[PDB]
Amino acid sequence: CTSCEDNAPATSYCVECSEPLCETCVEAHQRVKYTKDHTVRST
Amino acid sequence: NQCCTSCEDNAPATSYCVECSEPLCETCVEAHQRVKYTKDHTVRST
Ligand SMILES: [Zn+2]
Ligand SMILES: [Zn+2]
Ligand SMILES: [Zn+2]
Ligand SMILES: [Zn+2]
Repeated sequence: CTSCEDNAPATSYCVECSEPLCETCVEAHQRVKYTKDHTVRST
Repeated sequence: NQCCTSCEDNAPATSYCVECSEPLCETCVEAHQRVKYTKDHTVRST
């Protein structure tokens, strides 16, 4: 995950951002209005 | 005094974001920091 510095494994991928995300950053992605409608897929 | 209206938690706003022009609760502030689009927003404690 390169959206945080928790050195956490990416367990998801956002299509629009083309970014792997950890579970914490997925939850943040869903809470922020600009990103809440992004297509986030489990990896 | 104010609720955060950027989530449905009916949580107290402790901050405001200049770029969003929105009061934010602690959970929303933390989320703001973890999303690349909002990470550099000017979030000010109230
Ligand atoms: Zn992360
Ligand atoms: Zn995204
Ligand atoms: Zn909130
Ligand atoms: Zn903002």
